[PDB]
Amino acid sequence: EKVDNPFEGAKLYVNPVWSAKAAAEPGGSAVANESTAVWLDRIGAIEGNDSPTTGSMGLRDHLEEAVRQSGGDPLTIQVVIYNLPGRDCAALASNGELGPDELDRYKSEYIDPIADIMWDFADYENLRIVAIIEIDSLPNLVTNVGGNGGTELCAYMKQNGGYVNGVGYALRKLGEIPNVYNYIDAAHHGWIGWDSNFGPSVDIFYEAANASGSTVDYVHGFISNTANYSATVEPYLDVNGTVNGQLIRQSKWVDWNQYVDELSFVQDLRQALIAKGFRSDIGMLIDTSRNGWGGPNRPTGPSSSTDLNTYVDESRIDRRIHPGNWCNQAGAGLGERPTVNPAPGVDAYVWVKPPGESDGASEEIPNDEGKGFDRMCDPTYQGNARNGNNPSGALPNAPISGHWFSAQFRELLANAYPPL
Ligand SMILES: OC[C@H]1O[C@@H](O[C@H]2[C@H](O)[C@@H](O)[C@H](O[C@H]3[C@H](O)[C@@H](O)[C@H](O[C@H]4[C@H](O)[C@@H](O)[C@H](O[C@H]5[C@H](O)[C@@H](O)[C@H](O[C@H]6[C@H](O)[C@@H](O)[C@H](O)O[C@@H]6CO)O[C@@H]5CO)O[C@@H]4CO)O[C@@H]3CO)O[C@@H]2CO)[C@H](O)[C@@H](O)[C@@H]1O
Ligand SMILES: [Ca+2]
Ligand SMILES: [Ca+2]
Repeated sequence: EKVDNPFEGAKLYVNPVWSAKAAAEPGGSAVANESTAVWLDRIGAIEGNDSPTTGSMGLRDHLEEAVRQSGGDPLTIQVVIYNLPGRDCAALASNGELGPDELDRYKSEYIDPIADIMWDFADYENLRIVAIIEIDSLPNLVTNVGGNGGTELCAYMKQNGGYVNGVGYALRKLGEIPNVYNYIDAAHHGWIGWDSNFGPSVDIFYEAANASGSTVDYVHGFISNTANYSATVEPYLDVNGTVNGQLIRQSKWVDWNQYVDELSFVQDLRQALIAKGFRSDIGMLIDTSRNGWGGPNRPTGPSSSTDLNTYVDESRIDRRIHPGNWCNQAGAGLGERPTVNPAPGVDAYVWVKPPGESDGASEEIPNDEGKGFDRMCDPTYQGNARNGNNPSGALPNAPISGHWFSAQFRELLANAYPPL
């Protein structure tokens, strides 16, 4: 009885807090009326906490605003559920208020108040809430537990079941509300595109969707590339091709990944999830907030080089040093503006990460948000095993994640693709 695609035939929520930050930058008004997801990055964000990350508006404030913006017609707001115990277990920049042993608090003091507020808007027949479920959680239990590269925190979150159970709890509590549409976070191709990562991620997604009373029927779909930078389509790169006595997969960039872009990845992931037992009508989202890679450095066509790494590096639109470079990526532009059913199996390209909000601080900054200094956000960081021991490629002088980052917004705007 819920629509096949919550984005189809609907106005899109404009977040007034984000809108005002965007319009305040030079040329910012050009994107100020784009739709961006509202993040519930802590318990305080539910009622409203007057914070750097979420301003003065609580959830009810946003949902009342969304109803106002709607004109009684279908309107879709995206709400990010992002507060698991031991949140961000393989990193530090977005560790949260709830520790690894605090599932009970997540349930009763985070999910339960959110579900209560959303139940109050269930009598608004034309309000559609897209709930985006726990970014950067379940794939950590596949890729960051094995010890050789992993973390003890992620290993613990696997053994105590906090991620799996927290997600399943959110899926049922929110999924049983008549106008709520759950999309599970599905990393991106640069994380789980590999043979050793792909199937085991499908497995854990399925595990989580059957935890805490949930079934696959509470899952409307999946989102990739949330708060990341991976190309939607790599027009001049074919992951299975050659140059010229060597495989594209042998390049430093591809590095034996099965995918070079998000689209081919979500399309394959969609088929595998269905075969695993997810509903056949599931739709994928791709977060295109920051994956445009436009401006004067965007390749105009395939390279003429017959050197493997040179062909790849000159042909690729994702201009990062390594696909594991996730923080405040230098040279990134705004991607495709939110669009309905842009491709087979894709419900929408969406702006979930709000452009201009930081991925993390480039130095130690004292905070009350539970966030530590993550060296992947330090421009001078020479890296580790997860990123091929490469420079971070992070932008200098970045503030705490979620805080406004003027330099990043300006660059993103300048490098928008397609051009504004
Ligand atoms: O403004 C709104 C709110 O923002 C919140 O902050 C966000 C923030 O914006 C965001 O940046 C962040 O999310 C990131 C995570 O913190 C981070 O840990 C994560 O890193 C991933 C990375 O995406 C991925 O590329 C990497 O892939 C690894 C993989 O694990 C590994 O298995 C694979 O191994 C293969 C080798 O590469 C290969 O050599 C060998 O042959 O095969 C191996 C396979 O067997 O290698 C790849 C490397 O490419 O994994 C890491 C994790 O380990 O990325 C996230 C972004 O995608 O945090 C927040 C949420 O996203 C604020 O907190 C909030 O206040 C605001 O409201
Ligand atoms: Ca659908
Ligand atoms: Ca190096």
